[PDB]
Amino acid sequence: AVFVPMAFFGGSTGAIYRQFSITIVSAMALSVLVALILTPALCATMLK
Amino acid sequence: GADAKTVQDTVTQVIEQNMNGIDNLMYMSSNSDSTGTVQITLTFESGTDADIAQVQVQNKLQLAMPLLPQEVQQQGVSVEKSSSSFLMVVGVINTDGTMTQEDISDYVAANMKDAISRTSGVGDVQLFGSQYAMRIWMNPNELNKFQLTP
Amino acid sequence: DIAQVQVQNKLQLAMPLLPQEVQQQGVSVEKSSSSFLMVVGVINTDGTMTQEDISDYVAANMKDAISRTSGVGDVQLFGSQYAMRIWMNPNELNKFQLTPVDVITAIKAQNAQVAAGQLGGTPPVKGQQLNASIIAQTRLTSTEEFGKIL
Amino acid sequence: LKVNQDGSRVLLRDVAKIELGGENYDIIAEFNGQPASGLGIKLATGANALDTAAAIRAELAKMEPFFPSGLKIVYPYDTTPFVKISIHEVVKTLVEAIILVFLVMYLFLQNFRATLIPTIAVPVVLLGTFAVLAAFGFSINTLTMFGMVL
Amino acid sequence: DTAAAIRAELAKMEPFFPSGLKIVYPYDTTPFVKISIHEVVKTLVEAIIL
Amino acid sequence: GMAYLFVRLPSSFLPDEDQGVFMTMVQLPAGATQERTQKVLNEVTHYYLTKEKNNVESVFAVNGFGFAGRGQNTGIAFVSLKDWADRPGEENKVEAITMRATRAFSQIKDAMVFAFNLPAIVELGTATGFDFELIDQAGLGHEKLTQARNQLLAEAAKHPMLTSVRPNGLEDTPQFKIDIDQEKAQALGVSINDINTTLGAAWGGSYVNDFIDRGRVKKVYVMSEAKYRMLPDDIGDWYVRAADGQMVPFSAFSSSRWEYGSPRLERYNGLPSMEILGQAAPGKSTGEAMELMEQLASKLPTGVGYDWSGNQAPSLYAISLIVVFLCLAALYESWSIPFSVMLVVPLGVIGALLAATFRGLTNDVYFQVGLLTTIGLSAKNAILIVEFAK
Amino acid sequence: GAAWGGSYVNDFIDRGRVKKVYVMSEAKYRMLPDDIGDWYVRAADGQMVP
Ligand SMILES: Cc1cc(N)c2ccccc2[n+]1CCCCCCCCCC[n+]1c(C)cc(N)c2ccccc21
Repeated sequence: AVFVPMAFFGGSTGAIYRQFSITIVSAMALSVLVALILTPALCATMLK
Repeated sequence: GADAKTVQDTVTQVIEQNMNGIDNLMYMSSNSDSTGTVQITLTFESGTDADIAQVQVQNKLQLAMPLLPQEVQQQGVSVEKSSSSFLMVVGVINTDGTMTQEDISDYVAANMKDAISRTSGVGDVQLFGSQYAMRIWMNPNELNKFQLTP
Repeated sequence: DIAQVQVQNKLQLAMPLLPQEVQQQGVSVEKSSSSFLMVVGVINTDGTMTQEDISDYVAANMKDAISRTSGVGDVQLFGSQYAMRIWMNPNELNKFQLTPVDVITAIKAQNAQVAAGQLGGTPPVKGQQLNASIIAQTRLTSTEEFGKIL
Repeated sequence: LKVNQDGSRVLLRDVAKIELGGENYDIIAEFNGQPASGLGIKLATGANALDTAAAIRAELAKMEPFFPSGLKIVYPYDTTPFVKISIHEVVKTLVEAIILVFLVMYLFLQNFRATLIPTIAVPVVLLGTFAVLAAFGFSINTLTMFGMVL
Repeated sequence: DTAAAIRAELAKMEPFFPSGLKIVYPYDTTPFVKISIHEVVKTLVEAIIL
Repeated sequence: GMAYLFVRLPSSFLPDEDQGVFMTMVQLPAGATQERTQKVLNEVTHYYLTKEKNNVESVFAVNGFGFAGRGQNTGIAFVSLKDWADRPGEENKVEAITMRATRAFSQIKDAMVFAFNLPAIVELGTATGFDFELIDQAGLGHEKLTQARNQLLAEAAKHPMLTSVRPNGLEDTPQFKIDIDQEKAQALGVSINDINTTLGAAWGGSYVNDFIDRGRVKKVYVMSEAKYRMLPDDIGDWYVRAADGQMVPFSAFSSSRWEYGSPRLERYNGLPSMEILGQAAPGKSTGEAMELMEQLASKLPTGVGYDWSGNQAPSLYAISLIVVFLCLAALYESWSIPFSVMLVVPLGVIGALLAATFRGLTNDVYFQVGLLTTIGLSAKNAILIVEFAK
Repeated sequence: GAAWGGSYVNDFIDRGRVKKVYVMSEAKYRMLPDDIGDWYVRAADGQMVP
């Protein structure tokens, strides 16, 4: 809600601010899916 | 041979008039040097395909081509992908079997340079000297005493 | 984009199978659209000029920019750009004994720019202080000057 | 050139010197005050940078072999090892950030098993961003690599 | 967009002109666009109100 | 405060860094030679080899090739510093190398040599910097256009909240003009063809043909020994054949006299133009100096026009402010939670500013995103303080 | 061809921009078929020919 809107890059500040959001925006969804599939499952499996 | 005023309107201007009707383009520029060497730069919109963008300029250029001194036609006209920024600048020297700053520029440009420019998408290669050439230094007094011209 | 390329490139294999009158004239390959849209009229009111003076200034300030600007396939010109016009009188050619081949050759000699080298040449003698470019013949300027050709 | 009346053969040698030299003596290179030539590989608008220069195999790999006596290669102004360093200082950053997190995990979670889940969580997430940005056309840019880190 | 660009068209060709030289517009596509948008966006709003 | 910590903090694009590789170019006055410029390139090569051993791994000088263009006036040395481990200090590092190096060239010399961090960035976007250009829109020539550019460069420096403005490189050196009387020529009996390809072939060079050398086809060039074309008196040495099988000097049909032209005529967008590389004031920054340069060019003579974070963020961030509220109500419906989180924004950002306002950083690209990441953790922190508590 | 049709001889300079030089003849010496005879070409033996 604050990264992808600023991922609307412009001109020579293209990839620049883009890659910045996306790279880590991608990393948000991958961190969420992991925190919704793996990190959960593993935390059950073997935490204590 | 040409000077900064000659090239400025026999090669320079002839191209600039015949350099239109192209897709995506903010501006053009030019440098009409006194050494007899002109180089124009067209700059396109960001994210535009450089593959096609070359074509368009280098094809409508070759409508002006025969409106151009025959000295310049048989010389090197070129259209390339610009990048004011080198990266690998490979020096090439001699140590044992000594040779000059001229012998090396030739062998460089007669074994290596031809391959590089082509190899792995190199926009254009720079040469730090010159390739060899059968040079002739006409003496004017010795031309006169036999009755002759260049 | 590509479809132009293909026609305009294999065209330029036939290019030297073509009258040299036509080669030095305008060959062109463009994007067609039998249909204008903006047809900007350009007139005079106060400082009066003719239907010829305007067609020149139009085509010497505006037209060159338009065709290039914002993907304009090709521009149309409603008149003509100026040109040093010469109206050969045949009776006045006869009474001095002459042809139109002699007028043409007189312009292809006196009306031209030439590549003259430079003092302090590219390979000089070690320790020269000066280096400046030579000027030679020049492309003519006005009516007056085209009247004084020998 | 000529044969003067008395069958004296005028040669090109007599009227002019003839030496095998450069085609252009405008520029000259001195690697550390020692004579030499070389190459200045300029990039292409859109080329792959560390790929053009990393290719090779080549560069000039089969131009570092049949060289005659004394001819050697040497590298000034080179982009390459800056790439080699920025990768290495970010992949160092990466691992330091894991280890340092693995301590904070232990300091709160005395459970060893527990300082293990988050340690073994983000290793996967990182790789995903390589798999996602490769699929979107992005690279291991200076940017996308601090994006792993940030 | 071609004709709407500009800024340009000929914007910096309506300025240094000498004495008497003026621009004038016959055969022009532009305002037909301006009208068809305006009569459909009018249609739109009428269809809501109604 | 938060605001004042930000509005006052200057804005750059991307930080210039030591690259283990820099360079420095040369430029001599009106029409210097290859032998005069080579003397300077030696002095530059030396400061690097003797007064900077612990630093310079290798130079690679080049006489006659500027980045303005080329010619016997110009030059350039390509440096290659010794790796960063053996080269530890801040003085060792390139910011300091191109500082006392530039100091030396503006001290023990009589021309112009500089030095610069290779702008890692791209060529463009120095920030607090410019690229103006002065077009001739009317029938004026190179001579009248030049004078208007002198009046632009003058008025900016005559009344600069300043500016630092200079030309690009049209020095404006003289040229040895040779008028050929055309009536005289044919009276003595010479074709103007034969006269021109004498002067062009002798002083300038001429691409005659191609020959073969060790496999590869190269070229044949014709010109003349240096000593018969170094000065204007050597013009007379060349005798052209005349129709009536007998020689004729240059001096006969010639007319020797010097002139004032320029050795490089730039042309921006189909018309003549001379470009002006100024920068923003030491106080101001771009948008100010830019619109405070357009008003000086508008106070120039007739037939003389012109043509040249980012405003980016203002809009970009706007949509940051709109999607927060959506997502702050896609899982948190009320109009209570979507104003909670809303405060943690400058809770943290005040410190982000403060850490970089204190140290030597600026508002560059990495900072701009170091903000939004700091806001995503502010979301985190707070959103849990809410989600759990609700 | 040079008299009745026109001929692209060279290029000259006019107020900055390079334009072209054209050679032809006054209108009244090439309006009808009788005006063909007016043109006298030089012959090898330095004398005119209709
Ligand atoms: C002239 C020209 C002519 C064409 N007829 C043409 C046709 C299609 C695409 C480009 C074309 N171009 C120019 C195109 C060279 C394209 C190099 C592209 C990207 C490579 C991989 C990205 N990629 C992604 C993410 C997802 C896909 N499902 C995928 C499917 C097939 C291929 C690629 C894909």
